[PDB]
Amino acid sequence: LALSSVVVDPSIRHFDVAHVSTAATSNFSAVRDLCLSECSQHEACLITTLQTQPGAVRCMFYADTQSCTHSLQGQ
Amino acid sequence: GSLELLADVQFALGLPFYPAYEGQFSLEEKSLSLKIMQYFSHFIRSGNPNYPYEFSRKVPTFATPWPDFVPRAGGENYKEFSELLPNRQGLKKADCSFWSKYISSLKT
Amino acid sequence: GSLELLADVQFALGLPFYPAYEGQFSLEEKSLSLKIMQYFSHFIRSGNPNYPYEFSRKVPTFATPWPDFVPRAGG
Amino acid sequence: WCVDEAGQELEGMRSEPSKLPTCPGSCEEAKLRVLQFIRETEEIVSASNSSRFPLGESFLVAKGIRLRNEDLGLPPLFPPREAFAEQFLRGSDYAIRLAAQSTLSFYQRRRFSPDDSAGASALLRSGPYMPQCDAFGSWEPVQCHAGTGHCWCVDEKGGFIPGSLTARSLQIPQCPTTCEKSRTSGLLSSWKQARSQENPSPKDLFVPACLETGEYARLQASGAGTWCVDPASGEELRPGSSSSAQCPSLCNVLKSGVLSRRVSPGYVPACRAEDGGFSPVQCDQAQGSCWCVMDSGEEVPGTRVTGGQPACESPRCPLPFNASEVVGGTILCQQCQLLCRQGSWSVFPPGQLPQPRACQRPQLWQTIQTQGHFQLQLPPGKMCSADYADLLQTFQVFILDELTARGFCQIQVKTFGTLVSIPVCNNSSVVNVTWKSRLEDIPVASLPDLHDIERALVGKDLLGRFTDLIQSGSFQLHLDSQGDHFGTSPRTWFGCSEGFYQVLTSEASQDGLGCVKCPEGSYSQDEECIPCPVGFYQEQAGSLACVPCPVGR
Amino acid sequence: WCVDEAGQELEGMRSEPSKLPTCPGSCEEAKLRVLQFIRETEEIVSASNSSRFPLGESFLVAKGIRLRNEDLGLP
Amino acid sequence: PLRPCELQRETAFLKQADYVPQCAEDGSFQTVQCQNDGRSCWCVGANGSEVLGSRQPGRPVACLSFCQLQKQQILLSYLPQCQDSGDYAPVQCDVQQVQCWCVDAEGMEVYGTRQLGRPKRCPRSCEIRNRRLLHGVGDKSPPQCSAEGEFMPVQCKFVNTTDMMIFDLVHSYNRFPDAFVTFSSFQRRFPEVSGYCHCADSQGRELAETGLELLLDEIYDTIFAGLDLPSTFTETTLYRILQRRFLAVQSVISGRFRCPTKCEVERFTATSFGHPYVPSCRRNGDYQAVQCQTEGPCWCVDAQGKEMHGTRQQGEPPSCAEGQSCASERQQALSRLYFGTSATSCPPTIKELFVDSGLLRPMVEGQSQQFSVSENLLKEAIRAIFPSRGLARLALQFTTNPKRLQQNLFGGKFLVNVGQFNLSGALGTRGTFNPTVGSFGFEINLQENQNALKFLASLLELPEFLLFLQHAISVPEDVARDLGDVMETVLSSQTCEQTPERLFVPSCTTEGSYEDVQCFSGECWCVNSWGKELPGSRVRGGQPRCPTDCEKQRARMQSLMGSQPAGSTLFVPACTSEGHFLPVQCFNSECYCVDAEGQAIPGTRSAIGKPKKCPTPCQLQSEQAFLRTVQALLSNS
Ligand SMILES: *[C@@H]1O[C@H](CO)[C@@H](O[C@@H]2O[C@H](CO)[C@@H](O[C@@H]3O[C@H](CO)[C@@H](O)[C@H](O[C@H]4O[C@H](CO)[C@@H](O)[C@H](O)[C@@H]4O)[C@@H]3O)[C@H](O)[C@H]2NC(C)=O)[C@H](O)[C@H]1NC(C)=O
Ligand SMILES: *[C@@H]1O[C@H](CO)[C@@H](O[C@@H]2O[C@H](CO)[C@@H](O[C@@H]3O[C@H](CO)[C@@H](O)[C@H](O)[C@@H]3O)[C@H](O)[C@H]2NC(C)=O)[C@H](O)[C@H]1NC(C)=O
Ligand SMILES: *[C@@H]1O[C@H](CO)[C@@H](O[C@@H]2O[C@H](CO)[C@@H](O)[C@H](O)[C@H]2NC(C)=O)[C@H](O)[C@H]1NC(C)=O
Ligand SMILES: *[C@@H]1O[C@H](CO)[C@@H](O[C@@H]2O[C@H](CO)[C@@H](O)[C@H](O)[C@H]2NC(C)=O)[C@H](O)[C@H]1NC(C)=O
Ligand SMILES: *[C@@H]1O[C@H](CO)[C@@H](O)[C@H](O)[C@H]1NC(C)=O
Ligand SMILES: *[C@@H]1O[C@H](CO)[C@@H](O)[C@H](O)[C@H]1NC(C)=O
Ligand SMILES: *[C@@H]1O[C@H](CO)[C@@H](O)[C@H](O)[C@H]1NC(C)=O
Ligand SMILES: *[C@@H]1O[C@H](CO)[C@@H](O)[C@H](O)[C@H]1NC(C)=O
Ligand SMILES: *[C@@H]1O[C@H](CO)[C@@H](O)[C@H](O)[C@H]1NC(C)=O
Ligand SMILES: *[C@@H]1O[C@H](CO)[C@@H](O)[C@H](O)[C@H]1NC(C)=O
Ligand SMILES: *[C@@H]1O[C@H](CO)[C@@H](O)[C@H](O)[C@H]1NC(C)=O
Repeated sequence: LALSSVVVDPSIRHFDVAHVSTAATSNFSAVRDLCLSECSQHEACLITTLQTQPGAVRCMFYADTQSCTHSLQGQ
Repeated sequence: GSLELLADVQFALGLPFYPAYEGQFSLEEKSLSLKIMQYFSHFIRSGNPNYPYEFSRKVPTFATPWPDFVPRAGGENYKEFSELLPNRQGLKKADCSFWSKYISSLKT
Repeated sequence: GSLELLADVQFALGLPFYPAYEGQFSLEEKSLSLKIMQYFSHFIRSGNPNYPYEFSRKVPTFATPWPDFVPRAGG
Repeated sequence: WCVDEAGQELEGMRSEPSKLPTCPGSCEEAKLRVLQFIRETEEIVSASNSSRFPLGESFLVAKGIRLRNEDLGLPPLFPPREAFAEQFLRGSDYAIRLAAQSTLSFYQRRRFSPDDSAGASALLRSGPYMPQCDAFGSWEPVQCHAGTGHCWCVDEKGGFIPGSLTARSLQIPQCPTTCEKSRTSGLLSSWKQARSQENPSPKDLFVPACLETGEYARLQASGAGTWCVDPASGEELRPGSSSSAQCPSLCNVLKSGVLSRRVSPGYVPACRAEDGGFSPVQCDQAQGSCWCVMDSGEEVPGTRVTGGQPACESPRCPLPFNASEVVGGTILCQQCQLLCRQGSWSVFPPGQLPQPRACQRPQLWQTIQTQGHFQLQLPPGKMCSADYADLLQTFQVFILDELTARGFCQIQVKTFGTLVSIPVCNNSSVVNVTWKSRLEDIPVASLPDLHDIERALVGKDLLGRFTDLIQSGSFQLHLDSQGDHFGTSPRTWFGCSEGFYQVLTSEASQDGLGCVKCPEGSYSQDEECIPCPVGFYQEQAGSLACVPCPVGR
Repeated sequence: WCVDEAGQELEGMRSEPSKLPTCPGSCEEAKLRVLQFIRETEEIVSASNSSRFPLGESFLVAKGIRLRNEDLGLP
Repeated sequence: PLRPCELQRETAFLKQADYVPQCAEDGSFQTVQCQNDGRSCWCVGANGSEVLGSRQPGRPVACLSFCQLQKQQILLSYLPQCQDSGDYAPVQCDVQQVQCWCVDAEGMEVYGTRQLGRPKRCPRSCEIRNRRLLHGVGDKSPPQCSAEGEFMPVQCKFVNTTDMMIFDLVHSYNRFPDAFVTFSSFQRRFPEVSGYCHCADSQGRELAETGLELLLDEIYDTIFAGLDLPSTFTETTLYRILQRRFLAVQSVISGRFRCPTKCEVERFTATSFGHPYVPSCRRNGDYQAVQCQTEGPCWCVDAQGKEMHGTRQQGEPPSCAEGQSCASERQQALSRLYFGTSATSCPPTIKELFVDSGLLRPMVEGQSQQFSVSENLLKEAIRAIFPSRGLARLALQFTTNPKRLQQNLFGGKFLVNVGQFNLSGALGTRGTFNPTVGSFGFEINLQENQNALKFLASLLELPEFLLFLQHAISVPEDVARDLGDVMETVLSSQTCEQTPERLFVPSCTTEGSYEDVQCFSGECWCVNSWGKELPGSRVRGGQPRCPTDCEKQRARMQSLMGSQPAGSTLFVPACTSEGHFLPVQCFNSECYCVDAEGQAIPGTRSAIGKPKKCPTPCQLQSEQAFLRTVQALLSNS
């Protein structure tokens, strides 16, 4: 997905955190596929978000949470 | 009045968007029925018509918030399915005070 | 409230113009008590608080007319 | 002629029996309404000069009293006061805004520091919000208001996607166009679009596919099959003769829409018969003015002339880099120049390899600068008791410390009762002191207009206190172990941030769009984007420095 | 000098230490008020000739919107 | 443990000299210092024995801080980088960007922070002290620490009479091998250990002779004994038991359900040593808007006590009013006027779900029985008993009966126990005896404190408190940091009944106070000093006469008469049409003739029915001007 389809909501209480520490950084595809395989191993997590920490890579796992705006033009 | 479904179950189940009742319903009725759909869905998903999830607790934006029904005096809040969807406090206070306090004592 | 005469018999007998109750009463009270004096006088002279005589029947001008008390519904 | 949605003929004379009309877009109509408002609030001011109407007339109009020309001993329509009175009666709120803009325009136009004073337009008041359209007439996905500093994001036709509002940010808002919104809607909650709206089947519902720019891709695929779709909005491109393989090019179907009078651009597209792309030189059927376009007829802004066949030849065949297409624009005819899309500015002085990523989208202003002066430029000319200029940075530090001790570097302003602080000092003292205030540090709740920031900064709080402290009395730093002088320009001027580029150097730039982020293959050094040196490589935007690669130098 | 009934000094400069003042009658004061109204409705017309004020200013005054000289870039 | 500033201050105090060093907390000299009423101040360097070299009479306008003093010393290498205010930045770097470290606004370097380049997550004082206690520093009980690296306002050394002698047991070692979660099991494993709690400074220094309380572990019977270990004693529920018991004991003391902030500590220190300037506080625990010195210089400060440099007035009240609140809404409405052709009242999801719903209405107004101070006391109670949303969540998903809630939060129905002065706080430095001064010179009224404590005890048994606290958990975090901020905001939204038009500009004075009449769209109305229109004052035409003292008194007396028994009557003042007092204002049988603004005339008290000859307002003004002139005739020269 793209960052334009995201609403920030810090009140969610159904999420997990996982740091991956690397100073001399590996290929970002490797840690990306590792976190995707980690969510693939489980069944409850449906959304995986990767963010670049200064000393690590933060993988955040969420259940499917959406905010829908319904109107007479477009949902 | 030709229908058998009254206005609350008209709006909650969303009659104005039906293909059968195509042009019979106005536009503001079609928006209000969408808001009442969102209320009933948010209830039967989470348990609170203001929030779609049990854990999100984001501020509602689609309509005005629906207050809880505290049973004592000073509250007893209820939603009104009007165009603006306002909040009120007393529903039939004189009539239910007659039918509960007085006439039950007269019955005994 | 210090008086024992209530407001109707205050205005009808005209307490605000008394020398005893000199400055205790406002000016609009002093005009209203004059109008109520005229009402009670027009009653106890003729029998109708709108007219001072039984035979004049001129349009009242001092205040608004006082309608009769019809006993049925609608009046 | 052109018509409204509800069967109403728009304002404008009917087109000639063989003459193509043009209908404005959704954004363009609203821009015409805003220009109508500006014209009316200018004509009220022009009436106010001529003294043609009494002062109390509008008070009678507001109170509801309307006197006709007969009641005032006048001919029935010799003074057009009826239309002027009706101007204040086409609404309440529109009338109050008309009165406010008229009062402002009259007082400023007749007191813009005139001939009896200096001038220079110190107030420099910005007009109302006029919407910014696309090249064709559709709504731009982000609208920015220069007066306050808001930059919200609109829908397809209306406005204000809720929650998308931002105020005084360095980063441009990233909100999706009409394709990507429906794309994420179809991917997330399966709210797909319909191929044909009359009576669809579940085979007719598709999740749309967008390009990297944002527009619709050419071939949409559903469960039933594939078809060709209009790139602007997602309806069936050729509802009569749709073909999956080798779908028709834009020029041919556009011309078919023009001749059938379903689309009104005002002209007829004369495209190339070879590939179906646009020939460079489409123009009006009445020969008149002619121009040049990029692909899809996007109207190169700098080439429209009344001369026959404006020369817009293809440039020299080698390109500065193997990326062939210049992003957002083209090169028109080093014998040629570079011109790009509407509402975009070339960061480079030619408007010598001309870089592909050479123009971006301009942003709002970000810093406000003012300056003050002293006569300690040279030691023997003032009472510093020295004749040495070898150390002067220590004096700069000492003056800055004395200043920030005496306020003067953290302006305090009320917000609904409670005070807030805004820094205005960083290496100001040079003597010359330069207060440079960052707009992002100032909130939107306090100082809600840029001119309010100018009033609060040049006012009593900072620049009123400074001149009072210097000219009356002295604050003389001892240094035992300053000279007063006029500044010749004691005024605000806006400027971009450290990483960006100030494109229109005239501070009188309307619409407040003078800051452009420094592009991909360049670095910002002296408020100018210099292309990166040969041995180095740059991959950020607004990066301030360029990075070398060891492998493959 | 001259005074109103409710202890208010009337408009007019105080008379000299040995100089007799003159106070207007009941009718003469009302005539002075009418002449004041005529002078104001003449000075509004004289302002309207000189084109010294915008046309929409009185509309803002009627609507309740009051802009001071600071808001219009004025002394 | 006393700093050089504190010892210099106490030595000058014991000599009874003309000068004592003004000494702010964290053992630091104030950058401005004066003699005791000597009226010639000066600005002093870092060690307090210095002088800027030019002492002016009165307070100096401003002067350089320790940052700038050290900087001017080094210029006249390494450059000490400082912020706008007088405090060293938490990252200090060399002038070449090769070495950076952390300081604590006094200069000495934290040992571990020295490294190449810029550091991230600079440790603060609590983490430094808590790590030092694992490196051999004497006290082996770790001080109680917040979520960030900051000391809790209320701390507990928690160990006394270890092996019959009074010192601190090795608590950081003690907690780990023996898992205690239960007080009865704790005394079974470790008897004769009683919790010694107090409250601390900003640096964590224990307050002198105040709050040194001891608590007995015997009384409490434990609830919530089904949870895992929380990895830190500060995260154990026993620490909340001790903190709630300590705060409940200090509720009847000091009039406040908290340890006092920086304002009260500075004010008490200034009052005790007799400093020429004492800060002026208020109920919540912040510096007041106007803070003058003893006679001459009056000025305004922020919430941290730093002087706003451009408001020193020298005798005149500077009047930086927080009630001065027009210009914001004025320029907001003016900006909304000039948009195009397209703080606040209250946060949006609060008024409909809290105030109008009927949740705060029994909380503060249903039993609003002489509780002017008790609303702030209730804010402190909500902030202190529930310090985080998670603990309130746990308390609300365990306690299914509101009757038992006080048994699970406080010390086992401790609250009625501290309602009748039962003893669990023996052997402490506060008390020993019994208008009345507090622990820090607070004005105490014991029956108000006990009545409010019983009211809070009764309120905590209410299920509507449980529902309100569910709703207060459900608020988003951005509106309010903690539950006390939620409680403050829901009090603030009681007067947020404002749905104004977009373009109503509020006209207001040159100094910015609201004009008495506000007009829009052909209507006009009277407002008070706050932005609420007076009910019924809206007029169709324009220019309403705003009500005088008599009309406000008449409305107030009529409204108060509306809730009173039948035969009882009160004094309702009677006014004219314009609003002046009627010349004779009479009561039960005694008619007196008033002069003006409700002030009775002596010598005219008489019975009803006797005709009066009270003077006209001319004779009243004649008396007033006669007294004015004879007083002015008594002029000196
Ligand atoms: C929708 O609802 C369903 C119904 O509840 C739900 O399915 C359940 O999910 C839970 C997830 O915890 C399952 O519980 C697991 O069951 C297995 C059975 O073998 C246990 O072994 C698990 O324990 C271990 O699992 C891993 C094994 O390697 C270990 O890594 C881990 O550490 C555990 O020790 C665990 O208890 C449960 O069996 C299902 N099914 C049912 C019928 O309850 C589903 O997850 C919900 N969500 C979605 C998106 O469908
Ligand atoms: C982590 O490992 C350490 C290893 O030292 C554990 O410490 C040991 O814990 C046991 C159980 O609490 C202690 O036994 C106790 O001994 C006393 C002696 O009088 C006795 O009275 C008790 O009944 C109990 O048996 C043991 O002394 C202690 N060893 C030490 C401190 O060296 C620790 O418990 C482990 N962590 C956890 C959480 O258990
Ligand atoms: C970074 O490292 C990963 C992990 O080795 C590389 O991923 C491999 O890529 C090749 C071809 O791209 C695949 O055939 C392998 O299956 C991938 N996985 C592994 C485990 O080898 C990746 O190519 C590296 N380089 C980058 C991202 O530039
Ligand atoms: C004052 O305190 C003592 C000790 O806390 C109270 O004695 C307890 O009283 C309760 C019932 O009131 C008994 O159930 C306990 O067994 C008592 N002993 C304890 C807790 O050790 C005493 O009642 C209190 N005084 C009052 C309430 O007036
Ligand atoms: C009015 O218009 C004339 C020209 O039409 C211009 O010279 C003048 O400056 C304007 N303003 C005033 C105040 O007369
Ligand atoms: C450069 O672009 C051309 C496209 O015309 C392509 O054929 C060629 O392979 C490209 N060369 C490199 C090195 O990318
Ligand atoms: C700005 O001021 C800082 C603070 O002393 C100084 O270190 C720096 O060299 C100055 N110049 C620039 C360009 O940052
Ligand atoms: C200071 O300002 C004056 C006037 O703006 C200018 O002439 C002078 O060169 C400036 N000094 C420096 C060092 O730039
Ligand atoms: C305005 O005043 C001038 C002289 O002051 C006069 O000649 C003229 O007739 C007046 N009216 C107009 C409409 O100019
Ligand atoms: C302040 O004291 C420190 C050590 O106590 C000393 O190093 C420093 O020189 C002193 N500064 C003075 C006396 O100015
Ligand atoms: C001046 O007169 C006032 C008025 O009684 C008095 O209080 C004061 O003491 C007098 N001062 C002197 C110096 O006489």
